[PDB]
Parts: sequence; structure tokens; C-alpha cells
Amino acid sequence: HAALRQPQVAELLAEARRAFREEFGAEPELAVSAPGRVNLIGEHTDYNQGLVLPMALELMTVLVGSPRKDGLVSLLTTSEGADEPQRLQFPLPTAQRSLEPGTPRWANYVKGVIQYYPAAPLPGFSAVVVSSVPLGGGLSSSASLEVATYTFLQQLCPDSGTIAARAQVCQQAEHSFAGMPCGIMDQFISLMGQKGHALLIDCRSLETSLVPLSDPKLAVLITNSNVRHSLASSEYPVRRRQCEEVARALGAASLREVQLEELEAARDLVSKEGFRRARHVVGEIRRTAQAAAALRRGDYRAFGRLMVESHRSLRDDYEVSCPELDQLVEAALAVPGVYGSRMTGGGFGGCTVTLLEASAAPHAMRHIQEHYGGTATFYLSQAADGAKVLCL
Ligand SMILES: O=C1CCCC2=C1C1(CCCCC1)N=C(Nc1nc3ccccc3o1)N2
Ligand SMILES: COc1ccc(Cl)cc1C(=O)NCC(C)C
Ligand SMILES: OC[C@H]1O[C@@H](O)[C@H](O)[C@@H](O)[C@H]1O
Repeated sequence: HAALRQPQVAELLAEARRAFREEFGAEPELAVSAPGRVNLIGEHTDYNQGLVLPMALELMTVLVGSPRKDGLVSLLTTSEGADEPQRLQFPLPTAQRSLEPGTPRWANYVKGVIQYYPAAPLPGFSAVVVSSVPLGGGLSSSASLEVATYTFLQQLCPDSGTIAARAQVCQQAEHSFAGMPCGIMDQFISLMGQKGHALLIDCRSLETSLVPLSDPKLAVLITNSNVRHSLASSEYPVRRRQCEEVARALGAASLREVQLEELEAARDLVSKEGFRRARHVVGEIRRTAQAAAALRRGDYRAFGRLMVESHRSLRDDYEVSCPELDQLVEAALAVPGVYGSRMTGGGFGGCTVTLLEASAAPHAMRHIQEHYGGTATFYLSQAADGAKVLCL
């Protein structure tokens, strides 16, 4: 019932630096950091060209390294949650032959970003990877590694592209090398986050707004279920297809073009579950605009309430909650000074996010732990920076 230590850039850097020296026998030339994410509201909207309101966490992936002249990639990772081996080497992909996904799984993230990095000539490199983002804990560890990877290749061989194009590369890596067809959000927030700000992302226009998210009377409590049902992986692409079918059945480019009136009128042209999936998306996009508005004018109570409506939508219409998250939500909402709680991320496990009076975070943690049928993990994050570079 205490908030886990969040090591700062400087300490994770020192750790990666010590590790790099031991493994390669020379100080690294470069250092990058990219954070994980919590989504405040706007779940399953991103691949629906909707609105998302994520913020970057203090939890991050650091990567320290050095260019090589031999064209090969040598990786070590210190994240002992990672799958064996901790070390991998492979040559740069060529016109002739490409990197392929395999073992160990953690390296597929680096391989994917390197495969789709759009700027030549990319040299080989030696790199240590360290992370505070809990691996597959539903705060976008993978996106943090993809974006850190991207940030590092930029030092090797500058791109000339947009922030969104870089996110799209990281997302391609997730799709093709991790086999998780994610939307743009996790990569976008990891690139674009700013200390003290949530990032409203229009996943249609790709417009973004840094929204002041700084009142030291309020806190954001992340609770890890420490659970991940197999459906988190298998049912994610099912939701995407269901959403896509409902949009085909309505002549819509996306569910962003569809309001509840239109959707109710066409009840006959879609499945019982189709209609339910779409009802959530439509309502979640509305609720994200509403939450954005509420945040600007300082209406924490309206914001918390919209969080509770997003969770109910996710649990009943989208059906991507699970008993553990349901339990952590009802627990959190029973604590004086809690304005709202919801599952965040893909669903079927992972974390909940809770907005509450800062002075209440301690009591919230005691009560959620006591009421949780398993063992919950706690972080208290303010909004944090996106991808950063330190020359060494
Ligand atoms: O199996 C899954 C299924 C879906 C979620 C996904 C996990 C694994 C796969 C590889 C190892 C264990 C968990 N890891 C990623 N993220 C990740 N971020 C990292 C940062 C530094 C080092 C390693 C990292 O692995 N999340
Ligand atoms: C998610 O955060 C908010 C949601 C709504 C409103 Cl009106 C204010 C905040 C805020 O200023 N939190 C302070 C910091 C802990 C993010
Ligand atoms: O809001 C649901 C979200 O699920 C995340 O886990 C995925 O990485 C995002 O792209 C978004 O679809």
C-alpha cells in the first residue's frame, strides 16, 4: 500500500552506463529516454480515428549506446522481466534480406523500428536497454522501447520527417514484429509528452494539444492488477474488425463520422454486439471532448465522472474489462476524495487510472489493496516529458 519508487532519468542512465561499460569495455557515446503512458480517457478510440487524452509517465525506457563501423547490432537488456537471452546480435537488414521477428521477444521491438527506420545510411551500434515501465503491465512498455529505439536511430542517422511519421514507424514495428495491431496513441504520447501536460490527440487530423494538467491538490493514481488474460492479445484485433464492420455497414470512413443518432437509426444494419462496440466508441469520443473541456476549466468532478462513464462503457458495451479491473474500480470509487476511476489501456488486465485529492492517495492505496482479491501495484505520476536525448 505504498507507491513504488520511480527512478529518475539520471539514475536509470547511470545504471545503463555502468552496464554498457561492463559489457562493451568503453563508455557509451549516446543516451535516450522514452516514457510509458497512462490513458486518462478515450479508450478504443485511437484506431477509430477518435480522440485520446493520454499523459507520459515518470516510468521510462532508457537506451545508451555507440555507433559501430561493422554494420551489426549488439543489444543487452537489464530488465530481468525480459525473456532469455538478455543479449542479442544480428546484422543490419539489407535490400537482400530483412530482420525477422523471433526469440527473444523483447528484441522484436528494436528489430521492428530498425527494419522500418526511413533514413539511410543507418550504421550498426552497441546499446544497453533499461526500463522502469513494468513489462506488459498495460503502461506501454513496448511503445517506450520502440520510441527510445527510434530516438536513438535519429542520433545515428537523422530523419527529416514529422513526429507522426515516427509514431507510425514505431506502430508498424508493434504490428509486424510484435503482432499487436495497435493504434497511434502509445507511440504518439511517448514521442510528444510534456512535463505537466496531458496530450489531447485527434487520431483523425493528427492534431495534438498540450493541455495544462497541473494542480498540486490533485493526483493520478495508477493501479496495476498484475493480471493479463490471454484475450488482451486475441480480442484486441477482434474489436478492430467489429468496429471496421459497423463503419462498412454505415458507409462511414470511421466511427468518428458516426453519432449515436445515426447509429440508433441503423440498429437493423449491424449485430447486437456490433451496435454495442460502436455505442462505446461514439460515446467515448464524446466523453474525451467533454473531459478535455472539463480539464481546461478545472472541473475535476466532471472529469472523474466521465472517467466512471468510460469504464462502464468499456465493461458493458465494449466488454474489454475483467473482474480484477472491475474490483479495483469499485474499490477506488468507495474512497473519499476519489473523483473517478477506470481501466486504462487495452483491457483484460493491466492498470486502472484514478483521479483523486492528492491528500487521499494514501487512504486510496490502503483501501484498494485490502479490497483487491490479488496483489495490486501503485504509482503516483504527474505528467512527464516525451522522448529526450543526452549526448555522453
Ligand atoms: O509478452 C508480452 C505481450 C504484450 C506486452 C509485451 C510483453 C513483453 C514481451 C517481451 C518480454 C516480456 C513481456 N514485453 C513488452 N514490452 C517491453 N518493453 C521493454 C523495455 C525494455 C526491455 C524489455 C521490454 O519489453 N510488452
Ligand atoms: C488528470 O488530471 C486532472 C484532470 C482534471 C483536472 Cl480539472 C485537473 C487535473 C490535474 O490538474 N491534475 C494534476 C496532476 C496530478 C495531473
Ligand atoms: O484505448 C485502447 C488502446 O489499447 C492500447 O493498448 C493500444 O496500444 C492503443 O493503440 C489503443 O488502442
